[PDB]
Amino acid sequence: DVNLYGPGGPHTALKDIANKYSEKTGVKVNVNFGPQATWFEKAKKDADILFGASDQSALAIASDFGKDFNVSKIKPLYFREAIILTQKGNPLKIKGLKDLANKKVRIVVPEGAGKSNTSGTGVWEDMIGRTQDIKTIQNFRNNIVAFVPNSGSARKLFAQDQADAWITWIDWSKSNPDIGTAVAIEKDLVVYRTFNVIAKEGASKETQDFIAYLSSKEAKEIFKKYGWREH
Amino acid sequence: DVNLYGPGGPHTALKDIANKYSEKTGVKVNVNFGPQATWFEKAKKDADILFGASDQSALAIASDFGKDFNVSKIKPLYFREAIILTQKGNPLKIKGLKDLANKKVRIVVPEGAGKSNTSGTGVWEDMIGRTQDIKTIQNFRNNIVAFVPNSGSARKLFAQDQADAWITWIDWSKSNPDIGTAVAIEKDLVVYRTFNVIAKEGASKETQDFIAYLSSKEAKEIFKKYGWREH
Ligand SMILES: C[C@@H](OP(=O)(O)O)C(=O)O
Ligand SMILES: C[C@@H](OP(=O)(O)O)C(=O)O
Repeated sequence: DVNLYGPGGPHTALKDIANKYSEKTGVKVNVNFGPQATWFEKAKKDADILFGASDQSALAIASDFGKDFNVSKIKPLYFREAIILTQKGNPLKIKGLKDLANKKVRIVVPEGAGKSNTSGTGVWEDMIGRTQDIKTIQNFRNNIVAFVPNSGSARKLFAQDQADAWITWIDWSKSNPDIGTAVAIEKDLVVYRTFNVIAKEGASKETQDFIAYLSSKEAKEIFKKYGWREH
Repeated sequence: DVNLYGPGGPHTALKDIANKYSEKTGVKVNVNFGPQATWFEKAKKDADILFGASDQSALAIASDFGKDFNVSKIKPLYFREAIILTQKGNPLKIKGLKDLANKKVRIVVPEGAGKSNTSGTGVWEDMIGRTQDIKTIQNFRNNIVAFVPNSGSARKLFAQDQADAWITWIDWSKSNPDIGTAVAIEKDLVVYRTFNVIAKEGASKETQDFIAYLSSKEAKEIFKKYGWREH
């Protein structure tokens, strides 16, 4: 088998891609996903590829594997925009990040806090910081009700109606259309983060072949469906 | 005494401010600075205030202190822009971030890798990602010769002529006019990160008083000299 490990998020596109690849080639490709702690020990034994939902988080995770992976070999392949996910129907009429700072709303953001490797780390401050207004930054931060360890944790909190807004990625909405209503972030504030892959040292030909497939016309189309861009 | 702990960088402004404050009020204020590992054990016992050079890093650091600190009380007070520091004279004629992607250059950037709490984490990808061009992101990344655990480490590497460009903050340049040549980052790409403070639970009046002083006219002006802004 070709075994991939990485965070929830890119996993939906990857599962579709792996399925199509397996149908075509006969090579069994397994997409393991979730918080790092849930698969780390098994991945140490059989990981062929580590995929990431951002560069900083991918660097962190790959580093944890020691000499089994050479972190210089992380390959960015696609990117997607951050979004604001509101409760279905957007009851508070949220219109962007500045609006979030101005209104009395509960925001949930994933932040690693140096003890979790999550695509979210640094995102909210980099976006709202581009307003170049300390009051706005303060107000926004004052509305954050929870800094959670990963996107999965934010999803759970959000689904339990404990937050009005979740700072996340377009793909989370594309993968879960019914869970909330996506609101686009100001183009002058938004950040775009990448999907990446890294093959283990001594990766098999089959593993390398699948990596190549991630750049095929067929894979690009699947990625596009989930909001991942090049372009 | 009032004891502060945090990263190098904001320390230059804080030193000037503390000096002025102590002379004026007679209250002694100590500014301890550097990589978290160098002062963590001591801070555990007498840190009155933790200051930060970004939100994600400050959240990380404060979270390491258990109930002694409440992370919901982190207060952003100023911000400043990321810059490119080139070797003296800017011999490669670097004009911005896109230039660092298109030219053959050696870049150093601080990235925590989930094991160091540094202001740099997520910065480079958030800036270059705003080009919305995967080739550009790839090209920029390919030029990164070193990810380092903190700004101080980048400074050392830069000083040894090991890199052509260091992704850093304006305050590092202002604090060290002798080191390199600052190049402004494209307005549509640049990120701004914050200086912040959090007082320990049960903070003394002296501690509260100094926190207030950080927002005084005299404090604002000193921060301004080092590139720290409010609006
Ligand atoms: C790891 C996490 O995704 P991230 O927090 O990296 O977006 C997840 O949802 O499994
Ligand atoms: C901690 C580090 O600063 P940072 O890496 O947070 O910019 C330093 O140089 O002391």
